[PDB]
Amino acid sequence: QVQLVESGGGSVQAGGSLRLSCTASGFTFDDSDMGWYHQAPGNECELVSAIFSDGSTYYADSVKGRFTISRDNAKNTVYLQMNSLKPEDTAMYYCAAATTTVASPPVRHVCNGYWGQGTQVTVSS
Amino acid sequence: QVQLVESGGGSVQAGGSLRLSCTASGFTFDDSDMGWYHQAPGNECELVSAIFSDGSTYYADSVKGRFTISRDNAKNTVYLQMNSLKPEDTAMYYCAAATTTVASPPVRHVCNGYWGQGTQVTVSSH
Amino acid sequence: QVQLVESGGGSVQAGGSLRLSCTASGFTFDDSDMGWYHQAPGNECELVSAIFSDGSTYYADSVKGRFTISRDNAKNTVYLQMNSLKPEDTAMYYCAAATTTVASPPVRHVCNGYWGQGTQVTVSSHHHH
Amino acid sequence: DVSVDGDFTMKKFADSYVAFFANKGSGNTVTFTAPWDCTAEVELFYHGWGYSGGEWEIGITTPSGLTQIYEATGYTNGHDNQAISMPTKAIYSGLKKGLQYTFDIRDANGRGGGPKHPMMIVKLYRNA
Amino acid sequence: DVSVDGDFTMKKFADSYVAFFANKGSGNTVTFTAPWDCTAEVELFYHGWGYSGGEWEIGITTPSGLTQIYEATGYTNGHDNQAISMPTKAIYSGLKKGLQYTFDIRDANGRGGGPKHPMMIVKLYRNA
Amino acid sequence: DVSVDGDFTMKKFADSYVAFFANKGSGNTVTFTAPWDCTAEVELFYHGWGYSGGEWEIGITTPSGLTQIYEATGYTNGHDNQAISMPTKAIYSGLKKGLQYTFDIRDANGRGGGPKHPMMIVKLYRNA
Repeated sequence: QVQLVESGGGSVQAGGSLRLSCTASGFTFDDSDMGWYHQAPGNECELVSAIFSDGSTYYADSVKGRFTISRDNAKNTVYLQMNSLKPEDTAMYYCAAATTTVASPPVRHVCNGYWGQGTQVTVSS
Repeated sequence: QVQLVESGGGSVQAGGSLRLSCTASGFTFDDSDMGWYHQAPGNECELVSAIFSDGSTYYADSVKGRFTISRDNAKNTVYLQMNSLKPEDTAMYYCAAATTTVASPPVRHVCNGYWGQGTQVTVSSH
Repeated sequence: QVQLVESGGGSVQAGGSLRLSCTASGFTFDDSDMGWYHQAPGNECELVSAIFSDGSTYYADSVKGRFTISRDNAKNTVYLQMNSLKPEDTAMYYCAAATTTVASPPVRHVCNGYWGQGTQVTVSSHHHH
Repeated sequence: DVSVDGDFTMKKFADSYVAFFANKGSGNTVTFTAPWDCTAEVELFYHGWGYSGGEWEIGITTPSGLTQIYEATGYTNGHDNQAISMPTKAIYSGLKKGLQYTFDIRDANGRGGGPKHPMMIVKLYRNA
Repeated sequence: DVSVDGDFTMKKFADSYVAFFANKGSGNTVTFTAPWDCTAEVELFYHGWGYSGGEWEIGITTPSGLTQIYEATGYTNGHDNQAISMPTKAIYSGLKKGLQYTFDIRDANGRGGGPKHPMMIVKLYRNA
Repeated sequence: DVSVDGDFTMKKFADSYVAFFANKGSGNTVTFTAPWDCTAEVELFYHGWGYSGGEWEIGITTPSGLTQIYEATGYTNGHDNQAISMPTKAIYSGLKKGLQYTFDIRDANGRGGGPKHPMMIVKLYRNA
């Protein structure tokens, strides 16, 4: 089946850096659009950043210039290089895929562990 | 000749609803763009809403989400469903047409009874 | 070939007015963007003002509100109405064209007489006592 | 609710006024999700000949909910078994944010003889 | 003063950056009112053959007050009494709010033999 | 050093969302400076025939740093020594403010027989 695995999250102080990784299996990776969603308690599941099949990137206004999304199609992995971390970045981060072989879930499902169980990022003041 | 006839206007309180009707004759209705102009005393003749031949609609920012323009090409009629009325909606409403068979009048003429004599809408405060 | 001809420049005192003219030939004028470059000794070749095919205008911050660029497509001419002249306006003024029929030269060439030989504008200082 | 795919498209063109969609394989049809309420400008680059030479006129389909404001049909005549350029283009209003649309080639007049290098390109112009 | 037709056009595209105009019947010419100051992108989809086969080059006209910035002429050769795709396109600057403009086909070179399915589509890009 | 054309361009489109570039002489290639970060829509109007009649497919080149998102190739077959409309079009992403780009015709399939009235028109759509 489609499997997404996230690692990288942990406790850090503001100004710090974390690198989240996501390895995918069960679908043609090269053709897929990959992304990172996050959910802080009390808030909705929101797209942080996304890397499309064509190489283009999307970044949420709050993370623009601090975070960097990249992909290694050979390793079926997506990376989210999180720099200049702020306490507001504290959330559970979930990896997402947009492939035409599987049905696309509603966004709310991603932050409920539809694929991977997510990786917790905690940033102190 | 080109004839426009309006009906529907009357006295109502804010929050109320009115439905204005306009029946046209003297031109090919289906091909024409139809609209509703209004003039409160002391104000200019202004386009409230318009329904184009292709089905698309225009609504003035002040009426967006409250009013709905529709047409029944079979009945040669245009309707303005006015909901959530405000005292500012108080005006004399005139029906207008944009057909290539007749000359287009300057907007100021519409609210002087160029075609129809208009229908008065009066909205009171809560 | 592409020919640009400038006239209008001369000696004047600060506060004065000069009108530079540029007549073009060798290309479709109406479709082209026309401009005026200037070079004071020791300074680089810089765009003073430009009038685009669509009628829009550009003015350098130093000349904004003092100079007026205009064109008469019928006469293939561009005018630079220079008002409220300052001694800093002293430079050799060169006319330029941006037409896709000819190759565009590097800006530095314009103030070396790539097209026209330019028109000299000299402005003297003016103060009370 | 919005799907991950729907969200990705919507976020991709979030700060754009223009969007481009085309189908990599075949190019005869385009299926896409509107990132915002827009007007579509569908261009179908097409090459072909009519059945046993003769007349063939093509256009673009109108998906449900849309209005084909204008249509410039493509036409070819003769030159049997040789494909010649016959592009068609159409403009559509009423596209809605998050909705999926499918555009295809349609035969307006005559019969098809055979196609070559078809490419449908969708240009979306965001409504302000 | 502005006419009802002028006002309708101006209100229709009041909050738009792009506008589309074409002529329902024939499609050889387009007459419209600019909703705002703009740049026009006129596309003339055309099919035809030159007089007794041979060369025929077409373009678009330049209405008074406008500047034809660029022009991609349409051309065809031979295939007498068979219409073949020969689209032309031109870009114009200087269109003004409320003004009416008329664009037509023009013969650039050669003679016309006969047209088929012409469609002129005007795209207006609002000036900021 | 920047050319007169390059210098004009940055200022000309400083407050614009759309920009148009074409080469008035020949029309086979377009060289220009991006006034801002954008997406390019390159249209190559072309007329021609394949070497000794037969197949010929054309496209547009991809300058370094750009991504050819989509490409609608132009094709023609037969009609030796007679040029017929065969337009090609391509969409590019990754154009950067102040950078100069050059687009040319490319042979996708077959051999060229001879061109007529080529015109390349570049449309730039400003990002954000």
